[PDB]
Amino acid sequence: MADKFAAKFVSHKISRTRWRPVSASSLQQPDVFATGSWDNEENKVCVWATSDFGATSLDEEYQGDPKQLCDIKHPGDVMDMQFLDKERIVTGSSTGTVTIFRHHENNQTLSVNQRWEQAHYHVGSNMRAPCTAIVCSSPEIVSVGEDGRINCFRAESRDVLRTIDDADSSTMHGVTFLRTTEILTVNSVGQLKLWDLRKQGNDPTQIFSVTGERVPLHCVDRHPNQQHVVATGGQDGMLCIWDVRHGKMPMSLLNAHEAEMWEVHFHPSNPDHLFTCSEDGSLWHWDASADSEKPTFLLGGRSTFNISRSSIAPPNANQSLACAWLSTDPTKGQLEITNLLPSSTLSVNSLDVLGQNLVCGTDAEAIYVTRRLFS
Amino acid sequence: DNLSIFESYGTALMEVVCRDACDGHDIGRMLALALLDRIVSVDRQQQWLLYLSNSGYLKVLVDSLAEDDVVLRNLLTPQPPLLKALYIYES
Amino acid sequence: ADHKDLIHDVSFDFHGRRMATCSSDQSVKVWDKSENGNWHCTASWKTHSGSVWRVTWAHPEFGQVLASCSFDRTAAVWEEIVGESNDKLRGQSHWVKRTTLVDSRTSVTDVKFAPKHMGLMLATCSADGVVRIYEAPDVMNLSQWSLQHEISCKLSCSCISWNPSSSRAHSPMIAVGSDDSSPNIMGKVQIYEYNENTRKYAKAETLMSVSDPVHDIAFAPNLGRSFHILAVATKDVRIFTMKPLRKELSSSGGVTKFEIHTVAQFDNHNSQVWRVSWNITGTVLASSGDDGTVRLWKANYMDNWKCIGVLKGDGNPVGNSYQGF
Amino acid sequence: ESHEAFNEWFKHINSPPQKPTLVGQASFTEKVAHEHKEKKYEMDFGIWKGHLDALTS
Amino acid sequence: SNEIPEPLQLDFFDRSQIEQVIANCEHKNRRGQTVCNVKLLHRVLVAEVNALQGMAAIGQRPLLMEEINTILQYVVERNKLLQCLHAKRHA
Amino acid sequence: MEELDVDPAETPIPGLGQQNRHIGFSWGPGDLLLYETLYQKQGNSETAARCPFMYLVRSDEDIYSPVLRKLFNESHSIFVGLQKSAEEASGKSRKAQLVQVSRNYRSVLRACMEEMHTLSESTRETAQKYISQISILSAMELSWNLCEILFIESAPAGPLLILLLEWVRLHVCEVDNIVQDVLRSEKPTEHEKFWDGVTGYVLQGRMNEARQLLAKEASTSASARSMCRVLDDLLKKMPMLHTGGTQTLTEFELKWQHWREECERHLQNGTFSSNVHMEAVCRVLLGDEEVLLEKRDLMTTWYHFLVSRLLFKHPTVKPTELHFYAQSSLDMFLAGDSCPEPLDNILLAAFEFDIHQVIKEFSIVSSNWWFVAHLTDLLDHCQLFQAHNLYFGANMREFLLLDYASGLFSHHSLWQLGVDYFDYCPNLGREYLKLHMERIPLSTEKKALKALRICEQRQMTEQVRSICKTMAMQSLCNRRLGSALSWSIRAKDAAFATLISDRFLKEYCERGNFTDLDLIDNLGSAMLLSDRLTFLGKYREFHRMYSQEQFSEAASLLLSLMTARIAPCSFWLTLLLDALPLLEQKQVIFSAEQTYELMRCLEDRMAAKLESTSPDEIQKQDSSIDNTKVEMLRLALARNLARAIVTEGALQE
Repeated sequence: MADKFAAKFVSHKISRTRWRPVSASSLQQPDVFATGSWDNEENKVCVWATSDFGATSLDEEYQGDPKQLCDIKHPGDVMDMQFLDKERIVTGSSTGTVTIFRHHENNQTLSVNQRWEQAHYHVGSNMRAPCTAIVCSSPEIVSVGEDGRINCFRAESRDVLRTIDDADSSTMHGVTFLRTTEILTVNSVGQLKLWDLRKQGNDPTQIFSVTGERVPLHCVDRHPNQQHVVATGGQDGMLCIWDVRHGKMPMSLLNAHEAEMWEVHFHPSNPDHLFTCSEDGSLWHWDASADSEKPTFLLGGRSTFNISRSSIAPPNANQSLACAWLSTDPTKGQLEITNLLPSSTLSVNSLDVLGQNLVCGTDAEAIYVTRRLFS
Repeated sequence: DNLSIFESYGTALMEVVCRDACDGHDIGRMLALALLDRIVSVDRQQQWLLYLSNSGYLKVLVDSLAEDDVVLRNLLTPQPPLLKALYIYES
Repeated sequence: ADHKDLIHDVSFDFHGRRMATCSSDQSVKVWDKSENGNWHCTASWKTHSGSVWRVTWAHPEFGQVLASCSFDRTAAVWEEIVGESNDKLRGQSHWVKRTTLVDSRTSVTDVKFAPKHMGLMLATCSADGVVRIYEAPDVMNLSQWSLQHEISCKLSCSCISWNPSSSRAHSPMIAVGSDDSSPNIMGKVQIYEYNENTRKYAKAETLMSVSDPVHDIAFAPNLGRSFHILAVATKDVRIFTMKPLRKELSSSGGVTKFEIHTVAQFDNHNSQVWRVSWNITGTVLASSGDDGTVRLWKANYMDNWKCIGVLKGDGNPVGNSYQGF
Repeated sequence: ESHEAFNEWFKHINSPPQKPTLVGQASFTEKVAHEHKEKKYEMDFGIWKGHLDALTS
Repeated sequence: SNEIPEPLQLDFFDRSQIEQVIANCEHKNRRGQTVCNVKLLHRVLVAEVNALQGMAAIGQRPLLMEEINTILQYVVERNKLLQCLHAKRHA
Repeated sequence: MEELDVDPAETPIPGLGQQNRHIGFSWGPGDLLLYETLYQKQGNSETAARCPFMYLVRSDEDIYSPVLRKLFNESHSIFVGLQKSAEEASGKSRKAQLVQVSRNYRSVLRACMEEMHTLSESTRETAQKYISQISILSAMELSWNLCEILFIESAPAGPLLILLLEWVRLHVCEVDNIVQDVLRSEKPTEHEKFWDGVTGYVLQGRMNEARQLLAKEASTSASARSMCRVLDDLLKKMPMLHTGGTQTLTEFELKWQHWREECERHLQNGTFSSNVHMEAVCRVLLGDEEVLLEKRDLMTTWYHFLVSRLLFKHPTVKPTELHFYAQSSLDMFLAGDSCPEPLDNILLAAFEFDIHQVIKEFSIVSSNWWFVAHLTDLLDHCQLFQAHNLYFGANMREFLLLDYASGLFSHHSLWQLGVDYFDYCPNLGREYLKLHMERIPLSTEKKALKALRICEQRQMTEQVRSICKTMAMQSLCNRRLGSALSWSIRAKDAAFATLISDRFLKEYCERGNFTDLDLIDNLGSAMLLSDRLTFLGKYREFHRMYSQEQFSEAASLLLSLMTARIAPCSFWLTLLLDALPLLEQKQVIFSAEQTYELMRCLEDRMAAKLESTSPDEIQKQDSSIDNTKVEMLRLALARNLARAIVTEGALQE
């Protein structure tokens, strides 16, 4: 509000809030973001700007309270979106209305480019299929639904050329990446399904689970660089972090945080800092996204962490671990618990970190903006 | 007082002296071995020797004995080395 | 026709994205590699009134500028101009001739580009031993140039070699090689250095040992540091290693003290080699000539070159193997 | 507690106020830098005034 | 206190390039260490920052001059520390 | 192919062979390609879809496998871990870490062999190739374990035979195959191969199940109870490496002598005779050659023959005679119906030692650079004298890492290990990475960000600027002005910045686009690199200040703009025109000297503008309108200076 970190009461559902690369990946500091207005009266994408401390690139004044720089309107709904380009933003809907908007950097405004009223088409037109998670990469944008419905769009043309509508069990919420011909989907119980680019008929291809602890998986995200790196956060913690994309059943088991994790975000600039939110009002910051071998920032959690340089050994006889294969002990480290906020907020929905600023939308219709001080 | 200070220090200086004596050269190794001999002579509780035997230094002592045997073979062979080897073997 | 007459020049992109083909069909064909796999015909159009001879791309610090050479005593410059390429849409590639390079009365043998640093040093060699270097006076327009350098050597021209400068107190030199289908002229390779004290090119080295016609010279760039490798395709297989000795404190680009000796001599063509390949730093060498014979050599953990493939192209084929590996 | 609060308030009021950090003959980039410095100085001055009011109370 | 003399130490660019420049600027002179001449080191730094550019270079000359002046003050202080260390070694 | 002569193109049929093809070469991103060029004879080339005669030249195609790349990644990860841990001191800890990493390597190799066996069982046609690859991997693991137990430990007599027997029983499955073949029969105890399996188990060393099978045979056959009892009583004298204080060979020799004496006494008494099976067992255990050559179905190869000889002939052997015994074993094995083999010769060389020559033979025969790199790393960890030259240059590990990096970059995916493998080399690795990351394409956003993060972790600047310029020109070709400007201000370049500035200039000249609040939202160095963004910001500030009413600040900003001189003539005209709204007013205190200097600066600026437009003339199409605007501006300025003089005269009252 007027002291310490920024706290605003926008009084609206904080669905999908993501920082745009307009003020990022440049000399300017990140401060401009976008928010979808899902579960409201009118699903509108609003571009806002926060107020950070100091002034390194003509930042906002006061002590906080973000302000809406612009807003766009569309008859479709708002689910989520993945920043494929700085000026292109593709948002899906649960009623089959894909909105591709054109953001002008030289104008700081939004223009309605494409509104696919007949999206998810491949053998005709006028098709309505709900969507749950839409993620983009080079050169395909993949959207998943609830009953296993998959939709694929190209980045070089404005058309849909792949719509697979099968009959799957349970419910799938989220989608990660692997390569140009593999898709890994998580279930709401603890199952992992591996599908190919050319799959016909019912019956999933490969289904795997984790022995021991099986909690409902919730949020799942992919690494912006290596696609085979997956960060998952569910109920009591059950992610299968792996630096590859082979093997049958996942040999990794990282069980921590009994509270339900609703979203786990990555650092877009330097993909080596993960930020995880808790349902009891907690924000954990993990370092070294598995592949990055560096000294860990404090332990915490049932994980193997990473190894660094070792020197100064006694003239006796030491050891250097061993080799074992089991589906119970962890294999890849990732969780680095950092005590930041034990219990301050009654509920927390989503969070997003960029450069040195973290936005956090809570379930009580509020937003918090905090400038990081650690590393 | 010296023994009490050594016991209060613990195994840090002991391990340092052991490393300097094992992974040494000639004069330094001989001086460290003489210091160990003197501290063993002035010892009274044998806990230092017990710790040396429990820390697994038996293989290192065997290697030191093998090095001493190699030095003795080199001395028995013609053309002996420096005169410091005699004092090293004496210590 | 459709690549059925006399093949002229085929070229590939250093990034593995585009390829260009030209022949006696009075037109060139530019193909693009698909993002999912394989390639297909992307575009095909007329670049010159006569038979297009050579075609070379530009440095990755500019774009995909096509320098189409032909026997019409001219040289066309083309750029893939897009149309409605907005958002997730790619416009139609409209081939528009921006400018042209013409100042001689003979055909062009080779053409290459230059990095940033100063601008765009465009080189054009004629069929009589005369090369010309043009500079772009502006950066917001590619329809103008000024002839800044002219080098007239002996005999005719063939290929040119440069040096990507990146270090200190180093200037990109120019290596020229004369040829006339007659191994009777003493000295065929020359090297000119851009002396900065006069801001002009000056003589540096002249290989008086080689007397055979030089059809092309493959240079191994090393960022202007360490050593250099020069592969010459005369009558046999010749590869030399140029090692820097010392630099004087008086000449800022005049006379140089370089040593060049034979480090890889291999005779197997027994004819006239016309072209030689170039890989990373000299690993796989494919030599071809005007006799229907291709010789392949590989460099293992030593420094020699063993014969690993003798492809025929003048007689009759005996089999079909190793066509895609 | 009173002596601790008095020492805190005394050091707070002895700490001199910040300066806008600007000089003469400024270009456009220098003007932008001076504006950023003035903004950060205003933020620091507001924070210091709040802290001083709290300590004084 | 110990007076450790450092030849060149930079902290405005990447640490990899800083270490590369430090390793490149290593040669004997007249003081006795691996330091260079007060003007020759600045000339070498100017040549190094000039040979690694692109096309745009405006507003960098005053910053380079300030960096050169700071490096000159640093090497002057390090030469004073070197004289102090030499006097201490003589004592 | 790779040593002989390649075959020409087309089929050897007359129709397609009447015209030969002079295949030409082409280069690109390091992957050489072959194109169909015609010479002398004619050709049949076309220009349509795909490539003619499926010309897809690519090397190292057999290494591309889903499990192979995963195993290589795991091996290189544990290799990086070993190099990170190698900074410790020397002693027994280094040998323990070496044994641990060797066990981990053998475990991951066994896992790879199991995965290859599963793939072979899944496939059908490639079963022979998969079995060949499995045998090659097994031979590699055998050589690795032999090198680890021979060169690293270098133990003399005593535990060497036990370690060799353990390695043999761990890497040999022929005894298990014989046991399975015996169990396949309806009567395993009455089978003729049961005694062979028992002798094989005794040779391997597992005495528990051997004695169990002997007791079972004694309980089954009625004429073998006392025989098996005597055999079990004799086998109890086997020496299982006694430790009576230290490693002593006297106890081993005494136990072997007692065992031999007991066997001879039993054979002379008769309790170990009068039975064909046990007689043949004793004749084999005594230590012969022709009997083992006949029963070669039990043993494996030359190493199995050598360990059998060393177990059934001597108590223990010394390293001075181990090579002689291995050579004699290989000799008589080749004499007894066999043929030479490259892997057999490599194993013989490894037994004959000389690490330099064995790694030379390895590099000559096998092309696996990772194996030689691991061997050199183990030899360096063992604190041994190694060669500092690659028999031509210097440092073999750097050359091996460069070869592996080239082989990995030959692929189209996974280029993360090459970064650390080049960072490990503080010599040619820097330039190699700088040449490879600039030669690989940087078009797609995924690999663009990958290379950006790689060069950022490497802490470079030239590569960053090159990637930024490449993505900026890509955005310019795709019509992304904002992205191009962001990339330009990231690379600190001004070419694309001035290009976008001229684009904005022509857009304003065409339609008049000036609503650009990006500079007011965020700033930096773009306003210093260019002039269009600075002009837009100054115009917005002037508009806001005129809306908030401040004639003093208006005059100050006008003087600042006139002294700075921004934008060309098309906007200099508007900058000079922007003065009438500040001149028609009559209120607000105005100073006489201030008005005088303001009008002087305005007249000097208009004179400079007229001189810079053209020598003593004007251009464009706005001539009479410009003259009328100048006249009305001069009239307004005269009125304003008159009002200022009036105010100055009235203030001093």
